[PDB]
Amino acid sequence: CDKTEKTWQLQKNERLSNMVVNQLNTNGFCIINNFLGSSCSTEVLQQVLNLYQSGVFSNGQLARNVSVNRIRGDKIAWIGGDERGCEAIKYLSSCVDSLISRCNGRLGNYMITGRTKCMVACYPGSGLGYIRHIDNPNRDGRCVTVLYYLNPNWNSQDCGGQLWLYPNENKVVKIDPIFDRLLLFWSDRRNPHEVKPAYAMRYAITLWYFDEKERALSSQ
Amino acid sequence: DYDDLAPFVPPPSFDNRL
Ligand SMILES: O=C(O)CNC(=O)C(=O)O
Ligand SMILES: [Mn+2]
Repeated sequence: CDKTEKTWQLQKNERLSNMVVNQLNTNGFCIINNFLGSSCSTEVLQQVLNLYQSGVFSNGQLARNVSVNRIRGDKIAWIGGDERGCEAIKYLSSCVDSLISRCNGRLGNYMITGRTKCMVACYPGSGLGYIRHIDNPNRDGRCVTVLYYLNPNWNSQDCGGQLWLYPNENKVVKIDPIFDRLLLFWSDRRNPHEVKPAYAMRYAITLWYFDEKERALSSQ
Repeated sequence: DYDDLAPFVPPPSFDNRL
């Protein structure tokens, strides 16, 4: 994985941004399979596992900054990308940032000028999950949720852990958390979703992109 | 209710400018 321009790649990236714009505006979510390729994705996974084994993950928290394991059962680490052993995570974030930048001005009326650090997450089996929720119900600035999944050879019948999305349609969209899949969806009340109980270690990275005007309301 | 179930977001001093 060259973490640092081919013509075919540059043209593909334009095509991907056009798909993302259309799919988010039309359906409220977009799936991109094989986003980084297996070599780069393996490096991301290896760095996430090394971080987890190093004992730096805390409990996932709710908007009141408290944890209730029966509501949200993941362990998380906030990663900016420049920490030791995180170059592949930084590479992922740069690829997502480039994708979002190519969509700027075409995603609703949002103006995206910032995002969270990477939220690296593990649901450590044991039937842990995240009950149905909305990422941004109260105008906290988050406009697009991006998930990157890291689970090789995952079988949801055995291991659960699907993301179930309920696009604001009368139907559930059941999404497997498969290795090297990117998922984007509007963060607000249009997209309730839940992480179904996981029966194996389930890894993912989240980036939340902010709408500048709404995000200002959170300044302190 | 959904208000209490949202995932925590670090406050703006931790935001990454694009
Ligand atoms: O990990 C997933 O598939 C979904 N995660 C969340 O919805 C979250 O942390 O808000
Ligand atoms: Mn969520």
